[PDB]
Amino acid sequence: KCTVSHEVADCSHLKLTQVPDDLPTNITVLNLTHNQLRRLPAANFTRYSQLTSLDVGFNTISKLEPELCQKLPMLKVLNLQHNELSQLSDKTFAFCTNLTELHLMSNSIQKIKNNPFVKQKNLITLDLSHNGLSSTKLGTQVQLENLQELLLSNNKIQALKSEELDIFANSSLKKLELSSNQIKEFSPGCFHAIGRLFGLFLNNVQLGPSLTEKLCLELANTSIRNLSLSNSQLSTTSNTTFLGLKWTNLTMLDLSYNNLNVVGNDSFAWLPQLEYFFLEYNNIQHLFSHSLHGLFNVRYLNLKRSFTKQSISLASLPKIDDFSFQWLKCLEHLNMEDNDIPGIKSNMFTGLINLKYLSLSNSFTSLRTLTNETFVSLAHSPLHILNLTKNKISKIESDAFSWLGHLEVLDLGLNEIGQELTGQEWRGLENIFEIYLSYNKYLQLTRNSFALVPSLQRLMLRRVALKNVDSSPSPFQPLRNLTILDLSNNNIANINDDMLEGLEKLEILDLQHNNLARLWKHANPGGPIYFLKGLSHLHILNLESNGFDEIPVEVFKDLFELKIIDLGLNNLNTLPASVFNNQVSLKSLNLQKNLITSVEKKVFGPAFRNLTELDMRFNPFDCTCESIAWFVNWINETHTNIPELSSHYLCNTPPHYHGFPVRLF
Amino acid sequence: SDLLGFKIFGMPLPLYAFALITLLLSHFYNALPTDIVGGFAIMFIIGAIFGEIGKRLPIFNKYIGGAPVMIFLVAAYFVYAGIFTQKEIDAISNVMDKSNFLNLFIAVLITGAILSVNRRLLLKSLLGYIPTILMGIVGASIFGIAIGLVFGIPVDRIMMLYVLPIMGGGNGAGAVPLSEIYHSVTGRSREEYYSTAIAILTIANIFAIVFAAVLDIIGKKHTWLSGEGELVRKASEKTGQITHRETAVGLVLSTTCFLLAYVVAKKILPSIGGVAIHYFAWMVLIVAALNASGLCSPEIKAGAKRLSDFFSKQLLWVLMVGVGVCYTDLQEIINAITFANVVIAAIIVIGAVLGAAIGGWLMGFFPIESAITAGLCMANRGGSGDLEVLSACNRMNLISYAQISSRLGGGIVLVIASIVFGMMI
Amino acid sequence: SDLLGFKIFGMPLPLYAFALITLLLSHFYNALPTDIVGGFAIMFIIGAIFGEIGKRLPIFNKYIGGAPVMIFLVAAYFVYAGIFTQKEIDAISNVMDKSNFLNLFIAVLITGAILSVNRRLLLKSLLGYIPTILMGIVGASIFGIAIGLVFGIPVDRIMMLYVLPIMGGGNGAGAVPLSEIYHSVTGRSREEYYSTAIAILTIANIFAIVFAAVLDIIGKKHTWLSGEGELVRKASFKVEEDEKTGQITHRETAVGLVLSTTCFLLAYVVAKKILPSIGGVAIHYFAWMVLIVAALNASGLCSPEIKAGAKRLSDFFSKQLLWVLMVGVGVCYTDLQEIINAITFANVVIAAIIVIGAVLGAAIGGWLMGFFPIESAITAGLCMANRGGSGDLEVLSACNRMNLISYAQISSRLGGGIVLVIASIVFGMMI
Amino acid sequence: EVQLVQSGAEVKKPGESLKISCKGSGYSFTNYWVGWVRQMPGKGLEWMGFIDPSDSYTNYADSVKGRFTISADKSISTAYLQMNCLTASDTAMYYCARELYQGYMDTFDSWGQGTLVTVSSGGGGSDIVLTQSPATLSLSPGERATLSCRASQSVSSNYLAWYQQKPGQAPRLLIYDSSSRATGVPARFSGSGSGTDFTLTISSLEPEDFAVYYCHQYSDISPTFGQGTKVEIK
Amino acid sequence: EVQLVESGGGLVQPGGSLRLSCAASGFTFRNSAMHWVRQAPGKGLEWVSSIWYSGSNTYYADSVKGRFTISRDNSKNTLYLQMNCLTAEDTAVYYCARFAGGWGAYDVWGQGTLVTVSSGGGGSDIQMTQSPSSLSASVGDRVTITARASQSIGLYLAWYQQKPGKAPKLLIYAASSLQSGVPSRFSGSGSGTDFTLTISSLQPEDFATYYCQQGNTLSYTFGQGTKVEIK
Ligand SMILES: *[C@@H]1O[C@H](CO)[C@@H](O[C@@H]2O[C@H](CO)[C@@H](O)[C@H](O)[C@H]2NC(C)=O)[C@H](O)[C@H]1NC(C)=O
Ligand SMILES: *[C@@H]1O[C@H](CO)[C@@H](O)[C@H](O)[C@H]1NC(C)=O
Ligand SMILES: *[C@@H]1O[C@H](CO)[C@@H](O)[C@H](O)[C@H]1NC(C)=O
Repeated sequence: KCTVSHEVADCSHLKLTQVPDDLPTNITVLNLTHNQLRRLPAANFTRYSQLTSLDVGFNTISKLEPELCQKLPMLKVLNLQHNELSQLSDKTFAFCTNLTELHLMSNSIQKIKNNPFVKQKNLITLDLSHNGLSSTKLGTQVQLENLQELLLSNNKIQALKSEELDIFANSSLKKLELSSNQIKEFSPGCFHAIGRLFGLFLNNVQLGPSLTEKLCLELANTSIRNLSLSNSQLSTTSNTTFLGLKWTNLTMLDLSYNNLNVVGNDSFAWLPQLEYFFLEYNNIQHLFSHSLHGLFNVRYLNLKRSFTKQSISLASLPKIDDFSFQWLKCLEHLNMEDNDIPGIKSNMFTGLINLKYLSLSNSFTSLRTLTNETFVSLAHSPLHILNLTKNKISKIESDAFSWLGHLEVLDLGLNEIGQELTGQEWRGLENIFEIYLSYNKYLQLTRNSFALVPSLQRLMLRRVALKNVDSSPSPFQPLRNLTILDLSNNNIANINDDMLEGLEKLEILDLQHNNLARLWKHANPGGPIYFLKGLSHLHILNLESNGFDEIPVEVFKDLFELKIIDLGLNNLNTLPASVFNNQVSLKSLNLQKNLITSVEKKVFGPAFRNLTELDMRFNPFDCTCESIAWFVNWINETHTNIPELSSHYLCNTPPHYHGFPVRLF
Repeated sequence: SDLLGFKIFGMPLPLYAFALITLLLSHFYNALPTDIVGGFAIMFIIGAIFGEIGKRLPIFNKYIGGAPVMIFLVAAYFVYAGIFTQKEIDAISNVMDKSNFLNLFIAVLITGAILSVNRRLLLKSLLGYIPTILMGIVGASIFGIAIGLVFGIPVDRIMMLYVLPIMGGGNGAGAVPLSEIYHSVTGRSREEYYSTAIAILTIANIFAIVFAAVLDIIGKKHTWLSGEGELVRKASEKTGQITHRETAVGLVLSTTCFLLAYVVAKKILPSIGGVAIHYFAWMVLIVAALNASGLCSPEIKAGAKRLSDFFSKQLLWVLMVGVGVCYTDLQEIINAITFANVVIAAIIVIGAVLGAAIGGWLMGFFPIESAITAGLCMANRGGSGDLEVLSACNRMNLISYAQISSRLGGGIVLVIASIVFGMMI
Repeated sequence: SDLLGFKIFGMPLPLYAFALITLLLSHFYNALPTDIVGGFAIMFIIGAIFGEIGKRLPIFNKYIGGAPVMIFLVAAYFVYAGIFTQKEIDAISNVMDKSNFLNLFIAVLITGAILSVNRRLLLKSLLGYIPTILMGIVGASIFGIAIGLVFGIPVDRIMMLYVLPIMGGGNGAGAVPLSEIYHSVTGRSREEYYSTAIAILTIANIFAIVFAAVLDIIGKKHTWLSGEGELVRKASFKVEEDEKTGQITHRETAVGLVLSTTCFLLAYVVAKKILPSIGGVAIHYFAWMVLIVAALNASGLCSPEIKAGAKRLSDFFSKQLLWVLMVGVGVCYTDLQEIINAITFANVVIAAIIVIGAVLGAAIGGWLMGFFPIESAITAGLCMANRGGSGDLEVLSACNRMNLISYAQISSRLGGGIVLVIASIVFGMMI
Repeated sequence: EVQLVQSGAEVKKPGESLKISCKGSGYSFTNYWVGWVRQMPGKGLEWMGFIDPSDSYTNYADSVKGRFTISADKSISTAYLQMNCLTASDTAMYYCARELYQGYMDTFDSWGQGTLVTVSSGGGGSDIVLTQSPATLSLSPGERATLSCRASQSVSSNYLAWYQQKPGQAPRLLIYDSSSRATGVPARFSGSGSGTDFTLTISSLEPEDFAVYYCHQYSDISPTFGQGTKVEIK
Repeated sequence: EVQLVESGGGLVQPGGSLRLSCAASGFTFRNSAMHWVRQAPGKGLEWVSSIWYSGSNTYYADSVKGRFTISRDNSKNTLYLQMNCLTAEDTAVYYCARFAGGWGAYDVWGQGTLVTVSSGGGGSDIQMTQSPSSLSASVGDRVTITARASQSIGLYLAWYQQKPGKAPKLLIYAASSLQSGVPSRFSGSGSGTDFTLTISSLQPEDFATYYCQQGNTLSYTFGQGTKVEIK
């Protein structure tokens, strides 16, 4: 029931009715959440009276002592959440003028006093929410000049009145929010009277096209920059909807979840500069060629799930006329995730210039094959990143990417691709760095496959079922700057020695879950297959779960830089001696769930020089002194981290020591 | 004579010392070939000296068989004390058992004996022989039960442990089959029975030898009893020169007949019924039939006889050494000896002798010549016992009847045992 | 009526029919005791049937050898073609390798052969006659090796397989013991030796008979080189032979066995333990047997009757039980291909040179020691290069000379062991 | 409408050959892979491999490789599975299944009828059985052994034998017939009995007599040893 | 002396062949029947096969019938045993002996050679364990089955239904929770490690055993049986 002291005081879930009085004086932070308090023991706090932080959570207090604030004048922040008080006097706040932040959550304050906040001026943020009110009155005269953030969510204000807001004339609110407060009418001139309002947030308030157009008129010639409005049942718009808004300078907008239906032509012609624009979770069936006329200054557009769901019975066919984007001359980021566009036309993206990033994941209901001119419309823009996952593509023809010159990232994974790479499909690419092709059906490799892309740096082929991979000229040969390669889960059978030759910049390799056990077995005709030579840069190597049972000593001859190596899930029992000698700097190892019985220092001679982590959790140990002695002694005398050392490391071979913790000799 | 003219086995002393030296050298240096050529020398050399000694003792020449008995006892005593080395025993065993010289000996004697008889008198003498042994069995059983009552031992134990094993054929037949029948019927332990039977029968065998030796002088004292020849009271062509060839033909016949009998008794006709036939019972009948066929010339018949005599008078002392060494374990006799066993086993045999003699006289056979053949050749231990008994009393012309009385009697005894085990309990 | 009365092994035909039906029954039912009694029956029957065919043949019997040679050929062919059942092969090999009947046979023949020579003749022979035999062997050896170098055959082959088997006592005693010694000392197979020696022996037998007549004609053309059927010259004989008792009971024959086995035991003991190697070479015990029996004859312990006793026994083994032994010899020793491979022109001419070399050596050795040369050849080089005692009544009958039968007997019987001793020495020395 | 038909069931003794044919019709058959699945009696399913009829590229599971092969012929629209060493414990139901395959969101399998293969060992028995009795006998130097052996039927003509085998060595003959003795054996071993019961006694144990003894019979064409009993010292 | 020395191989794969040979020096190899005898570790002896001279008769133990061949060549004094399509449980020491009939049963023995059969382990095998091993209920009941995977397999799972007599032949979910057209009233869900199958209300036909497979690796692995819905 003690409280830990780390320059802060934690009192949570102690369900104690009285504050602790044993707290050291020099601490300045107290936490009283998940506890019940009745009244203010100014005495207990006066013991320290140096706290600058103070929070009481889920606590119901009927009243507050006016004298504690002079008792503790060093306080800066206060949180009152789920507090039973609903009518407070300025008398309590006579000496509380040194606060900077005040939270009043879940208090059900039906009515405000006359001037309860006149005394204080130094606070910055004051949020009141989950309270029942009907007026914006908070003070008889103008005061509270130094407040920036005011929150009035979850309240019952009905109509804005200019006389209500006259107090903040001397100040300028940075961002006000009135969400979840059903409002119907606006007094003319109310926004002008209060002063400059940079950011206005209204959400989940029913307005409708008629009332919103009235609102747009009220906001003319006001110092607003961020207008957010959501869940307002804005089905459709006309040009007159935002006519009055053209007399200001906005920079951001929000129309999410408004279930918008149709936009008329030139509806957004009143907004010259609008840096950001969100448009998602709405139901549009048809986009007109001039519906987007007027947007010169736009940098970031979002269209995720902003179109009608396809339905054959409905035959909705959400369709876009081409040349509809020819007005966004400054766009740099576009999104079209999770729509049902039927296909790509020949002039869909005509006009875009500063485009740099385009995502089309799960966008088209039916895109079966890529043609000569499927991307002809995108000729004239410097596109860097393209995204084409989850589109059930089925086959790619040659000369498909000729248009994209500056492209450097291509993602085609998670599709339905089976064909033979003739090598002509990468024809136009010039500066690509990475290509993803994981999670597809099958590819057929040839010698003349990747010769057209010598600048590649990343290649992911995970669960792809490669065919004809063991050709005499290695199909990976033309690549030379490659650093990362993945071939996991493909269940590969055989490999030639020279499949990795002429590659020196390889950093990571990964071959887990493949079937390569046969090759390394000594009885193999032609001897063991050495596919690892000349790799003078390897850092991480993974060979989990291949079925190995025998390791020739001559495999890690060239591995001068190995840092992490994994060999779990195999069937290793007795690795040969003096195999890890060349490994100068090894910082990890993994041999879990193998069939190793005994540990000897000759094999683990240079391996155990300095390790950061080790893992040999499950093995059938023979805990007898002939070999296990080195391990038991070394474990006691070494500081290399071995998690779960006590429990999982067990032996059973000595019948007497069957199921015995090897930790205790 | 002279101290240098005394002859040992027809050899002068200076020559005999030459062989004695060789025997001693072979013993002390421990070198000996373990086959025929290294087994005949030992047996010849030992037998010669110990059979020449045994005919010159004062009391041991008349009442007990001079040569054939002393060698028989001395060899067993030698093996008892461990005087013999391992290799000498292993070579004598090779000559006597593995190569089966004994079977060859018996076959030669039988063939030589039957062919020389007149064809007209074969069956007439045989038709009366069978009831004599039946009379002898009853004569034995009466005395057995009487002495058991005197000792108070229950009659069932007597008839199950003493009388039947004594009257049995021997170890090969009459020891194992009795164990099998007893264990199968009474369901009690088997291994224990075979231990006591194998001792009781040898104890009876020794007394059989001694009593058969006494009968010779008994018959000498009273001439009207012993016929000294054929056992029938009522009975009381020429050959050219015999060259070597008619001696070898007699050896070819003696090994063809045995092969035929073996084939018949192993594959063709194993058993007439409850009686299982030993493969010497057939051989007598086969040779008799061959004689009745008249296929053989009168010169072959005379030729076989000479080979029989050669085997019977020179190579006899050789056999006794092997018989003593192999088929007589004095250890069990010593371990299982007691007063009661000796008394009962010495009364049973004399009871059988009286019974067989009386039965023989009822049907006109010579009493003495009929007690040796039936009742003594019955009580002893199979073929070896037959040879020792017949050699002690110097009657080797009767080997034909001994095999009958042994094998056929054994079969009858097994039948009787099969009946009586169930009947008495 | 040849169908009734014709004799096979001294038995009328119907009796042999009964003796053969038994063998056929045993073969059919596959029942056979594996011991002496089981072995002798099936050896006696087969030998008896297949010896008669061989003996009663026009050219075979007088020249090739007749009864014994046919048997060990037929038996070997039966083994080769796979007629015998496995039980019969076991029952034949058992009496020949485990019961060791062969050693008994060889011992009895050697003892009977050497113990029968008269003592006075043996003592007198050590001065004049034996050296001619030795000189004959020496003379033949050099001719053999000289002709061998012509045809490109190495020395260790000629001296070991060609010149020694010729000067033995035939296959009965002189070609089986040689094979046993060859297998014992050297350690390689023995089928090869016997198979390739028997052919050369039988070949040389012919040239002996042929050269007899040529020597007779030469003795007719020239005069001084010959005598008139008189071995020695300028000599007189006054010796009166002692008389045996004239009756030989069975007891003496039995005594014959006792001496035969005992000498074997003594030889075995001395060879294995007392004197394993007198020189670098090691002596096989057969040579010790020969020397011991010779010494026993020399000392004179044995009575004149016992001497004749061992002779009657050695005639029972060598006339009746031989046809039994040949079946076993055929089964365990013969290799049929080697006999065929060993018949060629070179093998004929070599064997024809060796005999003439022996004759020349014996002739030149006789003249140094009194005897007439031409009659010192027939009894020292021709009478010795034969099939033992079988051909001595043939060679002498080819000429008109019968008085030299005693010298012929001495040659065969006593030189049957000299070559055995020499063979032990040579086998030890060469390899 | 798609169909898969296989050949009928069959039974083979341990043998070297079997072929199962899978025939399907109603579709191209040159655009879909074909796979093979085996279900042991009353057990779960197991995977073996698949083939692509277009160009005969094959992939296997690790276990089945080296004893099975897969091939197909376009002209007949058939696929073949072949066994090279049929053996015991391979008796199970066999299926061929078409597989409508891509990365995600498809119908991964659509099966066929199934074939049954049973590998019968074949009738045997008819062998006299030998049973040792005093297993693991324990004794001290100076006493008797008295082992025992018992047979199912009557061994004809007393054909029986006893061996011993010291550890890490070949056996050695002691009693070649039911009663006889080999050449080298001493004079304390002895056996007896006939019919269906037999014994073997050692009169006086020695330090070098501690090993395991067997029981061998050879009457018929089918020899049959027994198990071994052990003689060690407390 | 009499000596028989044999030599051969070891460590063969579960399918393959091998040859053994032995040489004889001390006796007449021809004219002798020969036998092969094997002994498994810690087990009793066992007979294998035998041959006459001339190879006339050959007999085999029942266990190895049809897979073993025996022959001899006299001129080199050598005996062969040929093994084809070796399988497991034949690992043992192998002896060659001479059978001498009545005069000794098995007089001469060799030293013996050792043969072992390989037995490797499985490779890629993500393990999947179903939860309720069996479940019995009544018409109109809601049931729930659970599947657990060893490692993370994301949204790649499917369920099958096998009638007691016929082939499974019925996938029910293409991916996790996507029906294959025909069936109704079925549902599934889950992601990552664990997944769940629930039926709203049973029907008379829905009495069988189910299954689940994964598809994150080309070596597919089916479930270890599944709840057998009965009664
Ligand atoms: C609103 O946007 C539409 C989008 O298609 C535009 O339509 C074109 O403008 C001509 C003007 O005469 C109309 O007659 C046709 O509907 C359209 N022409 C073609 C060639 O498609 C136009 O900006 C607006 N709509 C209308 C009806 O004017
Ligand atoms: C942008 O609009 C605001 C609206 O309050 C106005 O104050 C400001 O002067 C305008 N800026 C320009 C450059 O027109
Ligand atoms: C825009 O709205 C005006 C009314 O304010 C209307 O007259 C005009 O036709 C509209 N222009 C379009 C829809 O392009």
